[PDB]
Amino acid sequence: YPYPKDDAELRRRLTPMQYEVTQHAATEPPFTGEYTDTEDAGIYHCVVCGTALFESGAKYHSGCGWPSYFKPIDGEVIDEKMDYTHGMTRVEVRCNQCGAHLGHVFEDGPRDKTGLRYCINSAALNFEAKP
Amino acid sequence: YPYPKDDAELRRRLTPMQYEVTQHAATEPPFTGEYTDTEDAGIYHCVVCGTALFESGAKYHSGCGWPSYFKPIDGEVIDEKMDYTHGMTRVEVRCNQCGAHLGHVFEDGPRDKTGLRYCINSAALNFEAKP
Ligand SMILES: [Zn+2]
Ligand SMILES: [Zn+2]
Repeated sequence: YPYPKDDAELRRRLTPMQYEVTQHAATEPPFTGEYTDTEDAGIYHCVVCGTALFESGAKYHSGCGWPSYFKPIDGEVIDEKMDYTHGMTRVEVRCNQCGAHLGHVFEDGPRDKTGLRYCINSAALNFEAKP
Repeated sequence: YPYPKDDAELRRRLTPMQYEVTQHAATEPPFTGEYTDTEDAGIYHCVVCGTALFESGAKYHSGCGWPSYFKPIDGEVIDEKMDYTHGMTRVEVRCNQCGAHLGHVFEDGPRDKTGLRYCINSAALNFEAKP
């Protein structure tokens, strides 16, 4: 990952939730994240490295309990990796710039669009409003 | 449970984490809770109903990532229920007065005491200092 890892800096700058989610692949509980129901126009950036990851225009109502997007801003900003943790097989999504754990992607997204549900922890993101 | 249920009031008074943990059996991520490492003398109360649940004297450093106690204040204050969720069989611990989800109890606690680890979400509790 291009963005250099500096653990000391992250621990100083990130909240415990942000750090655990992004660095230890923790999962914020459903219906507790800041951006779960956000509908404002803008861009969701990696909380770690600031790379733009998701646009408000791709955010949709999934009812799953986390921010949910049907596509990232482009095919380059996300890295996918199989995840066999927690007695499940899933596809983890990471920031391709810095490697931050973001969430998971599922094949139960909008059938009228991409069919994909990018299920992202709020604590992995920071929102830049664009009114 | 005797303590009368008002979801609307809870939604207003509790933070989303406290609400989802106690009412929907969410689990705070490990290493994110406020009280995980707390050593101060005092009493941990149910965040929902205020019942005294655990004493600082029964709190110990388990290293598991959540507040851990080897016994509650007395046996009467906790209800236990088998929990078959999340692909595991565990013993849920609830507040006996209001039914709040608190956490789980495991049999890997200090053998020089109860041998039990009551593993409790910080977000289910509110600490009262008795210094
Ligand atoms: Zn990043
Ligand atoms: Zn209670």
